[PDB]
Amino acid sequence: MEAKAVARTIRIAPRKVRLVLDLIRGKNAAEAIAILKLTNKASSPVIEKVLMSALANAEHNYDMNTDELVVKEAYANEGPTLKRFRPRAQGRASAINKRTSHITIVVSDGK
Amino acid sequence: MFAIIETGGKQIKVEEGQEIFVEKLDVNEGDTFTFDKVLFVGGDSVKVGAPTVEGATVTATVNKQGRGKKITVFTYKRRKNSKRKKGHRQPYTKLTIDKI
Amino acid sequence: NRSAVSGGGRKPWKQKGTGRARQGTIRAPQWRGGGIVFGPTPRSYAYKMPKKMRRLALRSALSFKVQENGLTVVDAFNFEAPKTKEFKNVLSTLEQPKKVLVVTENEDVNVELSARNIPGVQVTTAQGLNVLDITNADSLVITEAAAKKVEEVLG
Amino acid sequence: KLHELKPAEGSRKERNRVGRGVATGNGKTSGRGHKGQKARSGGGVRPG
Amino acid sequence: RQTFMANESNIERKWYVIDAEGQTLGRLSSEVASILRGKNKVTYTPHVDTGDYVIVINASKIEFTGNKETDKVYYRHSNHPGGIKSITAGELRRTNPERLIENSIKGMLPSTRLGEKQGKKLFVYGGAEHPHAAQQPENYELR
Amino acid sequence: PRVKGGTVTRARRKKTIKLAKGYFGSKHTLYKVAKQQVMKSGQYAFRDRRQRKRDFRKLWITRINAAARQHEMSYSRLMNGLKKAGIDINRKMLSEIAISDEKAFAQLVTKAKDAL
Amino acid sequence: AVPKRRTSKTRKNKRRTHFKISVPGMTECPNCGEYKLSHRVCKNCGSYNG
RNA sequence: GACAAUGGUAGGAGAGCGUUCUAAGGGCGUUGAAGCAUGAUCGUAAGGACAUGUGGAGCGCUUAGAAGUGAGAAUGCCGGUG
RNA sequence: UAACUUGGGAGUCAGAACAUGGGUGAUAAGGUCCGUGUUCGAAAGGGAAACAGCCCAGACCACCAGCUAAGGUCCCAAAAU
RNA sequence: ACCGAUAGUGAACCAGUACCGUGAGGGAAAGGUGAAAAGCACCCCGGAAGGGGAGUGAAAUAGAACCUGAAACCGUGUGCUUACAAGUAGUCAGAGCCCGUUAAUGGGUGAUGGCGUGCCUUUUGUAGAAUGAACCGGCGAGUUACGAUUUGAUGCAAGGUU
Repeated sequence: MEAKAVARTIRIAPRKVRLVLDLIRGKNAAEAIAILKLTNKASSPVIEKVLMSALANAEHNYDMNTDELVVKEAYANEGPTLKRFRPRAQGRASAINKRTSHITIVVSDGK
Repeated sequence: MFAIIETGGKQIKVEEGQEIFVEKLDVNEGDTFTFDKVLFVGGDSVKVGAPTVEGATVTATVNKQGRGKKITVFTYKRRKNSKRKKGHRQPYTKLTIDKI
Repeated sequence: NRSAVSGGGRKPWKQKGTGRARQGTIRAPQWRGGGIVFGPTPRSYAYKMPKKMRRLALRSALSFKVQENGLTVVDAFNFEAPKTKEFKNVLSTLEQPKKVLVVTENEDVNVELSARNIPGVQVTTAQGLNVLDITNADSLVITEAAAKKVEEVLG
Repeated sequence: KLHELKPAEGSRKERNRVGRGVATGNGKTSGRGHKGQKARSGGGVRPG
Repeated sequence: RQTFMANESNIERKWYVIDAEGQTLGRLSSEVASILRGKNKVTYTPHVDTGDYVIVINASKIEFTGNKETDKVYYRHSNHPGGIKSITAGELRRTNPERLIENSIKGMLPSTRLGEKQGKKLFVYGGAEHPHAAQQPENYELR
Repeated sequence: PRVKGGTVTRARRKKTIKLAKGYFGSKHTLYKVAKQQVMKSGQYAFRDRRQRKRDFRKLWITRINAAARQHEMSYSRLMNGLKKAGIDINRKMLSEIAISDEKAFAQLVTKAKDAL
Repeated sequence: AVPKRRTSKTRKNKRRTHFKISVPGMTECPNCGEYKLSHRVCKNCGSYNG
């Protein structure tokens, strides 16, 4: 079939996460662990979690071989933002957007 | 082997077994209509072209009678609050060509 | 309106020198939560017309029933106490359509009560004939006495 | 016949309702012309 | 309704060659821009190029009427401030005749993509020679 | 009563957003540029229906002229001879004789010369 | 200065063409078996062997 | 039939469309109402239907009546997002 | 084919260019102020390259029909090398 | 023939409250799971949050952020197309390629050719380098009362009317 995992309302701006997700999209899932494990970026650990969960949804509760698995569809959507404030000078105030993201990964076996 | 006829204020080049869309004739569905105004005939075997030709007039079926797609005529004047929208659907009849 | 909505009475910012539009109070029409510009006023709708036209209309409303077979005279009813069973039975044994106007001479107790539970039966007296309710119905039930009342009254 | 009701012919009109678009005729300036004293709300030389 | 339109599948293109000896620049350029643009075919359609492939030879033998040998300056600006350069039809009929001819004819074609692609149908050569022998160049003459 | 009408605004704004699909970028998404582009589109269409009768005319004349010059005639003298000979086909629109049946076009050219 | 005119979301995505980030440049460890980062020490199991 | 007219701002005149509620009439609706989305439908325009998904409980049609009755501009107001 | 009277409802009171008769200015001004006509205003279409006011001409709608007006006919660009 | 959550009281909800001000004083925002909490036992990934199953339920894309769920905006994939071109972004003509409808002179895309300087306001005159609007959605401007007049309609008519 096609297994998927989701991480809803992660506290990272989604267009910082799309950077990392544009690396693992379409890779043999045996690579994608190591790729996410070796890169500088910060959105990589909280995607390693989601990937390993979507791969532990393949062996368990379905029955798939987790060598035969490519990362078919990874992506990230916007969540609810936390709008804060930052005092500029002279009485001004500038809004801040602590944005979130929903990280969705779907691994398949090509069958 | 074609013929040039004139039906609705417009010449038309026609051959044997051709569909034509002409403006709204006065004939009904199915009943055959024979064009009398022929301006040219020829193509392959004869060549008669004249101020007009008496004979071999096109015998053609009257296949369908309907209304074309709706154009929406719109025109406006800028900075002057003056716009106008009409709709239009041009009636036509389609004929099949039997004989020349 | 602007006067009645609570608050207001302070200019939210200077007339000049801020980037924003010049605004008078927080309770103007366009402001969310503002006063309403025009709209519902507490008022009345009743008017009148000449008396002759009243009598003319109330006679048209009955000539229409006589044009049709809406009218059907009967005698004074008889009841000891109000009961809707016999009343519905009488109404059904007279080929009457659903809504009948039961016009009695004077106000009656043994008829109003046994009639006013039914869906479409309206009892009324010659003192209370209505252009609305003659035409609402399509079947009259008057008594042999109230009819003379109305012809003596109506012109 | 309380569901077929026709008033006399010529006895009722719509009210003119200005300020509802250019097609009605009285849309933008609502019949008042352009700038002036007779184009303001409440603005009008008193009678006589 | 019915009116013919030429396609990429429908169009055939012939080659022509024409001596410029004894010719005037403009009087040749007009009759050649017509052939390039392809409006002597019967199947002329505006949107596709039904034109032909024209070869011009003996471009060192064109003529100029009146005092154009020294007048009739060609100007061109390099887009640098003060970068305007000047030449004359005399100093170009002998120095680079196959650009004289090119400019004269290419100012006569419309300035669009189809016109840009139609201008490169023109192959201009001084002297009576040309490398386009494998094309079966047909011999045209003006009128 | 209070007429809090909000179902009709959306409906006509949809009907005008959907009349501009295929337009570059924001022109097919936002009501206030899509509406302007639909107005301009209707105006251009009104104008172009008039010009489409003027463009094909010049096209037909171009091609009839290209055909007649092969027989060594102008367009002008061809049409003069035609109008003078009585032979009065829709000679511009029927630039199809020149392509389809070329021998009949030689026919017409010879009649045109005979009228001179 | 201020932008005179907002950036169309086509020009935004054109400017963001080169904002992609590159692969880590990794290899397979000849001892760990798992992946290492070339010229670095295997985080997973042990030595560097160089 | 025949003939005439049919550019148009300020402005005058006329005929209509649609929303909300009411009266009367006559319907539809868990075998699926409004609403939303999709379409290549119908009318001269405002507009109307139909099929299809989603939705899960009210809605239309006829004739009249009554209006907080129609939004693209007010450095409008409020919210959301670029 | 209008004219007039009686009534209901108005908007308008910043006009412009060109041609012609003048004042003022310097026989300056796309100046300014009057008479006279037209066009724009409130007018789209063809021509004057583009160009409210110049020339032709007044759009009910549709047609891949014809005759023409100003203006044109070597190529751009329809039609006379 | 009143509102129905930007409406109706400022306040449908712990509202004269957060909050703002030395003070007098100003003052919001905030409703809706389901018929019934039956509010997700147990397993798996994970530090947890969050998920995927199994369940409850008529329905879980009804999971307490809980009816429907639009637009802006942000994404993922693909059918046509685009790296010699001077673009108020469209309209008319049109090859090619790709599909197949409220079945009708079909829908998508668009090589190339013609024409073409947004809208509103104010002006003699604005493509205007004059104004206004980032976008989207909701709210937002000739009304009511009592009098005068003029018109049409109706009832009577030297009477008419409360």
